[PDB]
Amino acid sequence: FTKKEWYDLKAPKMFLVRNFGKTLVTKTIGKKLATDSLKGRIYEVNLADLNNDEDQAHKKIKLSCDHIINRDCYTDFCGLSITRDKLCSLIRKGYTLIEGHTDVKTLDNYHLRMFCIAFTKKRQNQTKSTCYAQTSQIKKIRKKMVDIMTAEASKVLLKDLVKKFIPESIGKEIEKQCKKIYPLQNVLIRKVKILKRPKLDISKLMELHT
Amino acid sequence: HPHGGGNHQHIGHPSTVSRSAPAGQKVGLIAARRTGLLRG
Amino acid sequence: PQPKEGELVFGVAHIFASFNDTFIHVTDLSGRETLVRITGGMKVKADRDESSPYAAMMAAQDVAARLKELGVTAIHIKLRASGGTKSKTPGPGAQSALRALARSGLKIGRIEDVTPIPTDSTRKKSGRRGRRL
Amino acid sequence: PKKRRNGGRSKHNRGHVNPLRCSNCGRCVPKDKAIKRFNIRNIVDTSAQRDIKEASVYSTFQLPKLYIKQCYCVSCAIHSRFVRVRSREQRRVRK
RNA sequence: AUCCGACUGUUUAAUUAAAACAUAGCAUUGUGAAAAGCCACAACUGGUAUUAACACAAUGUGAUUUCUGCCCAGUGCUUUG
RNA sequence: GGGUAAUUGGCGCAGUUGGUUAGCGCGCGGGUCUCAUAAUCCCGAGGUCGUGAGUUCGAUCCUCACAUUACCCA
RNA sequence: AGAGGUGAAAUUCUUAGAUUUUCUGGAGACGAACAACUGCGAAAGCAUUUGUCUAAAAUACUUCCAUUAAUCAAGAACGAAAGUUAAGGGAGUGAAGACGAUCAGAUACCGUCGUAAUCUUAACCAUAAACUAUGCCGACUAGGUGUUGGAUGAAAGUGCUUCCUUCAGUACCUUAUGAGAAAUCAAAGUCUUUGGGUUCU
Ligand SMILES: [Mg+2]
Ligand SMILES: [Mg+2]
Ligand SMILES: [Mg+2]
Ligand SMILES: [Mg+2]
Ligand SMILES: [Mg+2]
Ligand SMILES: [Mg+2]
Ligand SMILES: [Mg+2]
Ligand SMILES: [Mg+2]
Ligand SMILES: [Mg+2]
Ligand SMILES: [Mg+2]
Ligand SMILES: [Mg+2]
Ligand SMILES: [Mg+2]
Ligand SMILES: [Mg+2]
Ligand SMILES: [Mg+2]
Ligand SMILES: [Mg+2]
Ligand SMILES: [Mg+2]
Ligand SMILES: [Mg+2]
Ligand SMILES: [Mg+2]
Ligand SMILES: [Mg+2]
Repeated sequence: FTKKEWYDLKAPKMFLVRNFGKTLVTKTIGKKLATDSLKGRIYEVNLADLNNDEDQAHKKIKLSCDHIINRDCYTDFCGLSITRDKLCSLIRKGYTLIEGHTDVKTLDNYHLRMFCIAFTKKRQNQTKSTCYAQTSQIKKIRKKMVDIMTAEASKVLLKDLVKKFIPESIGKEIEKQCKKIYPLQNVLIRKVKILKRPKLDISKLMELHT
Repeated sequence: HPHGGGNHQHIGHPSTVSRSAPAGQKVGLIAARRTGLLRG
Repeated sequence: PQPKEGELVFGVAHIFASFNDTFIHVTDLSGRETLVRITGGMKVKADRDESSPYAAMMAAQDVAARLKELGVTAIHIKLRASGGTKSKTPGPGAQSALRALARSGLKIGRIEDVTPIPTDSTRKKSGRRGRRL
Repeated sequence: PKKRRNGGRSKHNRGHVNPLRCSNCGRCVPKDKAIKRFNIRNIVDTSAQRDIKEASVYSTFQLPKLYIKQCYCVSCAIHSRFVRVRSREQRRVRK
């Protein structure tokens, strides 16, 4: 029955809003602490409402709370997704799609999968119905995607990687080095799954919220 | 034996006994959850 | 709760329409801590009409009343179409539920389709030669 | 008397083709014989579409579409009138 | 040519040597351990055990071939709180 | 012999909440529209296991049946 | 406080919390969209990523040998699904079987359950509308539009794309003083103007 309390959710300062809603919970009773029920929850937000710009209306973002001061949860980063309708709008008949995945470790000892996706282009002066590519070219392109993901992700750091996700630098870079094999259309990082986390350290976490 | 005797060689008794039966009596299928052919 | 001035409070409404019933389930924005569930089949008694637009409209009205009672003033929409190895299109009640929710008086946040498509395909019921009518 | 030159399907230089299942009635049909339809639908009709518009935040909202890609068997397809019965000369007319 | 038992094997010392018992093959049941399964002792302690699921213990049927249908209302055994 | 539960309309069930003491689905008879079936809305009837209270009731010992578990010196 | 399921309903699950939403771990099958009158293989067949092993074409060649070839009774290798033997595995689907419905009857079509089987390893079986219902090798005979893989020659590029030839594979359209009983056929034509070689019926 409803004798509950409301809390405030706060995003890390990598984004622009930093107040994206509230949540309920039952008041604590004997040996039910009302704070073990809060921590570990996962929240999915669109990133258009986290940054206030409608061009980024795809790319849902997942957030998990780890620390609780008196009435606030602090909700650091967990993963990505791509909003199914956007993915469905990209697949037309007369082309070919390339796709690959990899495992990588950051400097903080996180582990991730990345799942890129790509499609071929026209090079318009061709005047032919289709734009198919041979298998060997697909193999070369996939190898390039895996190498570029590995370098970029294993290079720097977690929060810097997250800042890299927002403007989609990996896609531009992959597209640029794959031009000599075959022209490619819109290239995306389709999904990022967090695989292992080193250890909770609330000093760092609260340094993310200044 | 509990099975012994008779004019036709049968048991005459349910052959599944309980876990608490005494030593001279626990003789058939002990504390059987189930009997018959297994099908999975 | 204790909202600030002119600030909206959000929740998530999971809609399920399945050619036999219509679920309207509202939770907070984490998934846990459900708030209302009126599911359509509590509004008629014919054992059919559970998927009719009428029952969905009645259920949506009940949900809006309870949600205003609690203090929630906005809703995110997730739409489902019962799509495992079963049908992929939503049933006749989804449109009526959405329209009743829109005309209730709440504010509508966002709409998304979350039907569980498989890349996998365990085998489908009613083996070859199909369901013969 | 061989009413169709291709035998009702488009298969050449192959032995076997894997089947799929009818979206309506569940029957197995080879993929090269089933009729395919691709749909781009709206979630709601236009009146409800405009009703959602002024119930919305963001002042510039567009409803999403639905992508389906259904497939049917001959019996379950021409009972619904996606395909009809034509004359001897009109049968040969593709496109 | 028919009946029984598949076969080598065993049995009522002193009235019954068999179609009776055993047997390979088949199936069912319990148990992950020194606070376990099955059994001995008045107690203290032991057997399996110099063991460990391809193991130990408790029962049915009885080589091969071809098969092994329906019934959980009754009586047993068993699972949940 | 002891303990618990239940008995209300043609059937199945709610009322045991004393200054209102009786209710609902299947029923039953008339319009509604039903390519000959169908969600159908108005109504009329239908009664509390049995005898007595510092009381206006379903509050008291007992007595008839039914079910469950348990008990036993003429 | 109902859920499933149907033309409508039963059988079935659920206040001992069903259906529904979120997270965590395990298990076994499957490989959507892309995906085509497209590719490979003697046929049966073959579709997630990476590595190793192993063959096969086509194209280019002023490389080597020099008739080493075509088709083949007997004989040999492979051969879908179902089915049989043994050990695993056992989610979904589900011959048998049990119910609930419909019906004059319903051992059916519809629905709720559900055994074998379906999957892997090691052995059998040798059959399908195993179909292009068209054996294999060679020559000749007509125009066009595509497409898959090489090579040659030429233009727009910001050592790459378009165009022109030619070889190999694969479809379609039009037409036949060519053929058929016709449907139709680029072979099912070059057949009373009847004989290029060869196996099976
Ligand atoms: Mg490639
Ligand atoms: Mg006997
Ligand atoms: Mg008897
Ligand atoms: Mg029909
Ligand atoms: Mg075939
Ligand atoms: Mg003998
Ligand atoms: Mg025998
Ligand atoms: Mg002897
Ligand atoms: Mg003697
Ligand atoms: Mg003697
Ligand atoms: Mg014997
Ligand atoms: Mg034996
Ligand atoms: Mg019984
Ligand atoms: Mg398992
Ligand atoms: Mg199973
Ligand atoms: Mg089933
Ligand atoms: Mg044959
Ligand atoms: Mg033939
Ligand atoms: Mg002649």
